[PDB]
Amino acid sequence: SGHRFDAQTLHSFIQAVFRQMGSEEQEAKLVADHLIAANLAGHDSHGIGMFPSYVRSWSQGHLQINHHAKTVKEAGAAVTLDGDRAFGQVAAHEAMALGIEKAHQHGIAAVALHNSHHIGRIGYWAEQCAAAGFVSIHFVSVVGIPMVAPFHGRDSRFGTNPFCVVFPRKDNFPLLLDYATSAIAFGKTRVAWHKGVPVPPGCLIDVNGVPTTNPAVMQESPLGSLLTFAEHKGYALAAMCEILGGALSGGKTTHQETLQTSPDAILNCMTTIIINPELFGAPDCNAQTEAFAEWVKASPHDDDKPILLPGEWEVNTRRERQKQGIPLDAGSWQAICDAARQIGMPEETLQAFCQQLAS
Amino acid sequence: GHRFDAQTLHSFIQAVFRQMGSEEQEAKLVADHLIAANLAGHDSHGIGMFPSYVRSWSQGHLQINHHAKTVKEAGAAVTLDGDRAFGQVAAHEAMALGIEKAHQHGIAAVALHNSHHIGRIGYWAEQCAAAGFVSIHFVSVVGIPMVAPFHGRDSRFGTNPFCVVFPRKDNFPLLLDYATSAIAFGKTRVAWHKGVPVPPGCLIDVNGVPTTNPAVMQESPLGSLLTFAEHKGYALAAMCEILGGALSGGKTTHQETLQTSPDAILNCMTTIIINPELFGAPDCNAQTEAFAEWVKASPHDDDKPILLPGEWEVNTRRERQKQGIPLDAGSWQAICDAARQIGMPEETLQAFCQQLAS
Ligand SMILES: NC(=O)c1ccc[n+]([C@@H]2O[C@H](COP(=O)([O-])OP(=O)(O)OC[C@H]3O[C@@H](n4cnc5c(N)ncnc54)[C@H](O)[C@@H]3O)[C@@H](O)[C@H]2O)c1
Ligand SMILES: NC(=O)c1ccc[n+]([C@@H]2O[C@H](COP(=O)([O-])OP(=O)(O)OC[C@H]3O[C@@H](n4cnc5c(N)ncnc54)[C@H](O)[C@@H]3O)[C@@H](O)[C@H]2O)c1
Repeated sequence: SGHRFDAQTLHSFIQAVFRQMGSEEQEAKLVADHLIAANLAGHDSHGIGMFPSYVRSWSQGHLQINHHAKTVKEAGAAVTLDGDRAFGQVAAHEAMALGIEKAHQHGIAAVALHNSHHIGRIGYWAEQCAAAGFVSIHFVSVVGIPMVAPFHGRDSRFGTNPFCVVFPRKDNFPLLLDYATSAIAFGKTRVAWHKGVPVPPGCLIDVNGVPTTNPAVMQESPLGSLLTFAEHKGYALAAMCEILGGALSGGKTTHQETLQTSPDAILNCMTTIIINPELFGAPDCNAQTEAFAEWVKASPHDDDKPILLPGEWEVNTRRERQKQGIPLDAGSWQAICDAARQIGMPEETLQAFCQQLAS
Repeated sequence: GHRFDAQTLHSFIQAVFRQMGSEEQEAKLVADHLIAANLAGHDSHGIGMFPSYVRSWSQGHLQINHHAKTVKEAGAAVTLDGDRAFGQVAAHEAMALGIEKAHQHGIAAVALHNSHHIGRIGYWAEQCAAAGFVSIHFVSVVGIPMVAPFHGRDSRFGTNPFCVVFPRKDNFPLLLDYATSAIAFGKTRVAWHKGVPVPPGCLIDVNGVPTTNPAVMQESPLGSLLTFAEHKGYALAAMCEILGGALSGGKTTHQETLQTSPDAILNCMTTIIINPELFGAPDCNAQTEAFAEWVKASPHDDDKPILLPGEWEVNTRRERQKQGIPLDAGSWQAICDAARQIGMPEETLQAFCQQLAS
């Protein structure tokens, strides 16, 4: 028995909860901006539901509040940053701003960010680049929490290592590819497990390497493992993200020495290439893009399942959720409220927010 | 079938292109790329392309003795028109210009539109990696719809490959190179000739119904390839269409741009080339090697060990350099027929066959 929450009011609440944690004003805003945007886009695993986990990471000495990305190298068209375990919502925002400026100066630039706390929905960083008028390409690794098996392997070796590319369009939503290199997102298994239903086949193996559709293998001991998408194809991409993101950013790849001591210590590396599309000799680019968009959607389909462009799913969800509210399941909401209580938000403050959110 | 010595097969291929009309350097460039594809184990893009190239040329698509022309040069980006040259020529010229530009700028891009078939994409990435660079390639196939969008029931775009490479000092490069379709078009051609099913989740028929019958890609009524991993391969195919086809200054697939022949294989490719040394990553080598060993330690069958991206092609090349390139009899017959079609004298062709047989 879930709820629908007004996005503006819920943002106010999320921001208040990070102030209570100790975040200063700008930090709390940056965190709330990213989390609410993930909820609006339909990517709820990276939304307000991350809050209890973030408190745990911080309490355990991993996530550091009120930190900033530090420049460790700047050379030609590339800047390299140490996220210093800051909120990824802070460090990646700082990284994009520096990278976008570098692309203004050089036409094509790169920003590498290692050792940032969880950077959330990667499409959000791409949207910043696209709003400034650039193409961007992002290789992301998750440092030292193995949860995905290599093709041919029977246990976890690397993170869900997302890949993201964006193409900006004048007066339209950007074409946005953004996804994990695993066969299914980790959060999907968490949802399926709570609901008592299986996941699709070809996504999971159990502790012994045997294919399974039971999501309990990702949520209870003995832990199994996620598979990569499309066998060797998702695996090749996950490995390229590990190396271009993890190693090439100046960060850590996953191996014995680098494993996290907690499942809440979620650290990302990201290498981003930012490209001014106007440098190319493509006078007909807009018309060719639009002609293809129209042609691809004319493919025969069920009425309830029209063809989408990359990034259109998020745009449509956002529109629905601005109008109807953000849905939160009752268990996640309880966990959120309980976590807010435990960091010292007074009961009366939480009551007043709940009354505002009931409207 | 047969097993052919790579070096002899190279001489043959080169001579066949001279006979077609290619000048020496073009014939060499075409032979280099085709034999490398066979050595790497990607036979669809190897010597077996020759009959299709002859058909394409005869129909006025592929042009012999053409070159990529620089149509724009702005900052770190160069844009080329391939002029329907052999892709083995146009893309070679594109990589050379792009690598030069990346020497100059640290990070550069080269866009190539309107090139004839550029073959195995990893080959261009290997040139970038050999010069010390990371490269990323978005490729579209112009106006040959073969693959359905996720939720669609017919073909709307090409097999649109994606490629990324990371160079390693004194080692093979980490090389991702694949089509965005669920299965290679070539594999369906093979499974048809051999009369076997393809795996499930790869094909739909003319009415959009799932099938394992490769007949649907080979006879009428034509069905369609699916993308890999549903929306995932579909989103990547669409980004390749746009970043490759549209942004390179080329054409995307839609009604007005459909080819009139299945052999009119024209590629657009947008390549970003990145000097990895610009990043502040003093432990990059060690972190890369540590990951490589760690990922291989995952429990596995002895006969199916874990590979790095690119390792498969490296191993195949070693095996085929030693054992020879295998060619199926039907393909070899098509190659010999195409050689006669472009006027190679019977005695020249026979001389080559005898040298290849021994
Ligand atoms: N920060 C991290 O370490 C981390 C790790 C893994 C995943 N993530 C994030 O989790 C989120 C979800 O990941 P996922 O792998 O579950 O993604 P997903 O399976 O939901 O894929 C979403 C992508 O596919 C597109 N898409 C959806 N439906 C489509 C359709 N019918 N046609 C064409 N395209 C369609 C979307 O527009 C988007 O590009 C992403 O935002 C990702 O960045 C973050
Ligand atoms: N228009 C075009 O020019 C065009 C179109 C489509 C495909 N192609 C080419 O066709 C070729 C084949 O495409 P495909 O989709 O069938 O490729 P594929 O399925 O053979 O995948 C090849 C990729 O996966 C990697 N790989 C293979 N086994 C692996 C393993 N066990 N672990 C990790 N990685 C592994 C390879 O090293 C390579 O990067 C490619 O070279 C592609 O460039 C060209």
